[PDB]
Amino acid sequence: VKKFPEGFLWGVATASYQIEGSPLADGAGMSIWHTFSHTPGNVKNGDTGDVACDHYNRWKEDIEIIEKLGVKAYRFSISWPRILPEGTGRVNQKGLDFYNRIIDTLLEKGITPFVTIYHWDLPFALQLKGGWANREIADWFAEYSRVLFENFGDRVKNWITLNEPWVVAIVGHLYGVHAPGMRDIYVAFRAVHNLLRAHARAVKVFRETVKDGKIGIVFNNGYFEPASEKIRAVRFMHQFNNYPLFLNPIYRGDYPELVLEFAREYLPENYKDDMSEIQEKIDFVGLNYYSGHLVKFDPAKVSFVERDLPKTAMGWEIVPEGIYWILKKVKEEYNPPEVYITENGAAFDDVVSEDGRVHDQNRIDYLKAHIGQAWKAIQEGVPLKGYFVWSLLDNFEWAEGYSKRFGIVYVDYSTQKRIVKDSGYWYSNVVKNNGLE
Ligand SMILES: O=C(O)Cc1c[n+]2c([nH]1)[C@H](O)[C@@H](O)[C@H](O)[C@H]2CO
Repeated sequence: VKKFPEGFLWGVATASYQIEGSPLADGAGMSIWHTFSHTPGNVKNGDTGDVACDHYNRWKEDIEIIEKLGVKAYRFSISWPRILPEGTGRVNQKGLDFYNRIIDTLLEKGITPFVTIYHWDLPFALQLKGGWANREIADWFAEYSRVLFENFGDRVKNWITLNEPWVVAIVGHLYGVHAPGMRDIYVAFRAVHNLLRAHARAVKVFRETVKDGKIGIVFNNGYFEPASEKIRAVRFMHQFNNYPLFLNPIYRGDYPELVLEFAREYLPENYKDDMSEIQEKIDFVGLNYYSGHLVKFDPAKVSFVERDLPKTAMGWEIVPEGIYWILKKVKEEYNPPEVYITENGAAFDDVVSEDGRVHDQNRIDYLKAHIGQAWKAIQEGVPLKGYFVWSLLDNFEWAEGYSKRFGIVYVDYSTQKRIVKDSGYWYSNVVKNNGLE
């Protein structure tokens, strides 16, 4: 058997825009994902988050699913423009009420809330003022975070400032594939820097407002392996695409060496002036992990090399040892006091069989392998306190729309029916047993 530490936090994760629907209900302002998805050409099939999983109405049912599965923690995000419709200034009580009911329900049912303050749904009003490109967002984000802390910090004790600031900056402002859909490398690196400044300011406010409780930050990570033994390209991909881009500032007070080699000219001229503030002490690091990649130098002087490995419906290579590597590596490089796996999961072409069940053995095999590697990292000293499956529900998968299903629960979008998949049932047994057998 593979048993986890006593009180290890087994969880599931979601994000507001991906599951809620009703983006403009009850006085909410538009987000940048509302306007981006309503722009033709940006999202597969013209899909939007207008309805999604209708969690805005079905939240109680969904939480009852978490309870019934015996899952111990729920990672969810708060929609900034539901709380402050113009981004700063006015606070919307109906937006607070929505999350208040979720928080109280979770606590009543003995489920630990983990709140992501920002999972990509920036208020549109702030994007008109440059969004993450504007230095003033450190102030706007701090004011937003302070409202959440004042309203919920009595009950919610586990907070995450940002989900995947690399994705927000680079996919949103360089690749242009995510909101706000820009392609400018100078803007993208100023977003990187302002995301760090905003994170640190929010942590600073947290220490002033919520006497009890812990705050951290979540990074996307890939497992990069070299295509040959000629290695530096892997080095750069790790430092740029993984936690070091942000953790080197936080722990060491500067960007990683190979990031500066690539991107110095794109960063603000006096960016180091902000570094002492960026070193604000954090309580844990959240790592998201899904895929491994074979990488070679290619005259960012990096290209991916396709491997003949099992892949998910995203085309992502399944490399379970990657989750072990990233956990070992984070300890070795920055030694954070606590780590969580804040997302791990897979998209497959799920079908409801004639027997009414969703037989996703492929997803079971994926989760089991990665949970096994996480267990290993714990045996070797990594202070992993929890593990969150992405996602509770099939949902709006950003620019892929509804075409990619990551849930351990199937959603029939025609009826909003939830069908617990085989992977959901399997996971519930893992949680009940506190591990694998
Ligand atoms: O970017 C990565 O490699 C890691 C990643 C996967 N995912 C995420 N990050 C986001 O946090 C989620 O909102 C997505 O739904 C999910 C699946 O794509």
